[PDB]
Amino acid sequence: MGRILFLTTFMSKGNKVVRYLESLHHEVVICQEKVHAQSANLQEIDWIVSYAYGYILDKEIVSRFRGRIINLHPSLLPWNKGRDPVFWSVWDETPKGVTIHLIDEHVDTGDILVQEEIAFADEDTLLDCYNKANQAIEELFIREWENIVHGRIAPYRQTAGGTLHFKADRDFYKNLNMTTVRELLALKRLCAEPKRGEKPIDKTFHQLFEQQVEMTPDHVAVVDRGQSLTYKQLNERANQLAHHLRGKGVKPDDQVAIMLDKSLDMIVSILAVMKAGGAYVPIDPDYPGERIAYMLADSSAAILLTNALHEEKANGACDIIDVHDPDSYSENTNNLPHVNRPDDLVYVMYTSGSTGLAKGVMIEHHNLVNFCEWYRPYFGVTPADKALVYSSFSFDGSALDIFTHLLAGAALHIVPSERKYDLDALNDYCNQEGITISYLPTGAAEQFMQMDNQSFRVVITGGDVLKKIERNGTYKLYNGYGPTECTIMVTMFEVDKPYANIPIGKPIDRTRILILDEALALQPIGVAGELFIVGEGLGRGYLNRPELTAEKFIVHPQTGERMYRTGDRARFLPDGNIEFLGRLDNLVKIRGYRIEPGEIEPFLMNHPLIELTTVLAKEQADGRKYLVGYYVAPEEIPHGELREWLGNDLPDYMIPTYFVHMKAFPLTANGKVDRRALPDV
Ligand SMILES: *P(=O)(O)OCC(C)(C)[C@@H](O)C(=O)NCCC(=O)NCCS[C@@H](CS(=O)(=O)NC[C@H]1O[C@@H](n2cnc3c(N)ncnc32)[C@H](O)[C@@H]1O)[C@H](N)C(C)C
Repeated sequence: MGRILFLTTFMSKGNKVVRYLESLHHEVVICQEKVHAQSANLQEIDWIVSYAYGYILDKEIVSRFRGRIINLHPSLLPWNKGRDPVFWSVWDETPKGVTIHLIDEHVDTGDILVQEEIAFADEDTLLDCYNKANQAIEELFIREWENIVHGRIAPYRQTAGGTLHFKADRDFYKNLNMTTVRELLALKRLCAEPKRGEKPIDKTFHQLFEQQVEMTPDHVAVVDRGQSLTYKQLNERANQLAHHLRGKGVKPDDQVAIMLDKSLDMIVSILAVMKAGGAYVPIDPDYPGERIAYMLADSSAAILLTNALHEEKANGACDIIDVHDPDSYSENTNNLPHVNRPDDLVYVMYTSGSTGLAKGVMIEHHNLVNFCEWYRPYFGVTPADKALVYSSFSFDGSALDIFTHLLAGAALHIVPSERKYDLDALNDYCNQEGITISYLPTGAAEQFMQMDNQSFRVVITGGDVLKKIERNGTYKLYNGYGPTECTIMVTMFEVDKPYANIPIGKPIDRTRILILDEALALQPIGVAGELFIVGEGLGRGYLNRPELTAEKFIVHPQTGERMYRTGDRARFLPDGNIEFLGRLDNLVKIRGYRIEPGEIEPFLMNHPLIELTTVLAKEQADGRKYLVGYYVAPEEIPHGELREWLGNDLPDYMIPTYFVHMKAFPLTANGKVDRRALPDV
């Protein structure tokens, strides 16, 4: 027979516990606001019962009422002390229960008066569990209140250990409390960092390559039409050029431009740059001189490895080292002493720019080794395999063709320029020589599925939305996904049946992929969001673009992990595979090229007769997006004149397929161009 102080924050004042206490003729005072020592109520309180109160009482108040302040906290203390106990008890998968304990100096650390276990079914939502636990602890309080008042119960100190969480710890998970226990723990596995001690990377690529050369020295390494070089021959010739290159001042993180057609000299030059210590800057010779001079200027590359056929195209801007000049090779054929760390730059490839000119993507040796070290065991690549070096060597799809197969002892086959686009002769060569594994761009892959091939066992594809699955061959089709920034690819799917949306697969080694909403919070399984990549595949950033590195390579505020903002939208499927749901941004992947349609606008608008331009992507029935360039000009400009105009500054793949002349552009109510209202032919 006294007075009771009920201190709560979220709970309702019409609770069963409150009504029960008043039924025992106890006058109860409900108070949610902060109480201080000078409060007029503190002198008339006989008992203080708190129940998930959102604040701590001043140490003066807690000591004055020592031995008479109790808290009903619905967790199995010491597990899940403090905030959001039920959620953390489920996420961390700790034992579950409710505990009525004394309040001591710290948060939910006092001795336990009463403790009871509870169980949650898999189908219950986190709200159901929260409610079920709240009901169980209230009934526990109703049965044991008489024992608590009379002090009959013997409090016992908490076990040593436990965890602790604060209010902000849940910000990252605010959108998650609406999911079944099964679905929640399913997301936890898909977003669980691998167990502490995960295999790191200590070696550089050429360290592993030379090791593999000494394992299969007389095995065919590279094949170019009739000629071919073995691993021993390739390793020695590259070492000769590397000694000469190193002797000319090539240092770690230095850039060495390479401008050559696909050939044996290319592979020799590529490895020579690595062994020398620097990173190679591939420059497709089909680029216009404007583009070539730009890459040479922006990149801090003084050395340009090229031939005499294309030497003049550089206009003496760089100290040229002709790959045909015999004095470019030293007598020394031994492997050079390794001077590179896995954190050093291995190459700098150029992709399209977001707002303006393109940015050199810096890829490290720890981003290529991780990819090759996963590729070889997963696909079971062996020296018996012969791989096609098909993709243009300025795109990282060529790094897949070349580097992953060399570490596996396989043989590289440079695709002859004549048979490159005549897939009939390519398939003929592949059936004759026995080409077993190769990566083919989506365009070439679909065309190859029609052939009656029987030699290949693994064809890897990717880069564009695959739609055709039917093929007469017995080879496993593999669909891969990943941006250049995250090293070649990050996910892999084994295609087995038709799908309305062929998934891109599961993450590769040491790669976590997070689906986050606009607020960067985790998305529940089945909820769309931005695909965030975490792990060893992350690059060093963009060359000479630190502002974009900070924007795209962010350190998560709650998690603290370094992640790359891809700008891509994706979702986790229930089975773990990822579904690609397009991209927020202006970009679009057209036949293997990441382009900014707006990055053509300055060149185009710079034309005297051109006032405004907007390049959109339109698909004709079969879903394949192509670019139409609408422009407002007085008179229509000849199609070929614009293609040559863009050809002076842009590569062929950045030249829109169609250009449409218009007298004026349609506008929205807000003044924006009404992109929806533009025609198409
Ligand atoms: P023609 O055009 O004049 O001659 C060209 C031909 C036709 C001969 C062609 O065979 C060729 O030579 N292609 C070489 C060009 C090339 O290799 N480009 C690189 C491909 S993109 C690369 C990484 S990326 O640059 O960052 N772009 C990937 C982004 O696109 C999305 N993506 C990735 N995978 C996708 C699939 N399977 N479907 C749909 N979209 C996909 C992501 O947002 C990526 O950010 C990727 N990684 C490939 C696989 C190397």
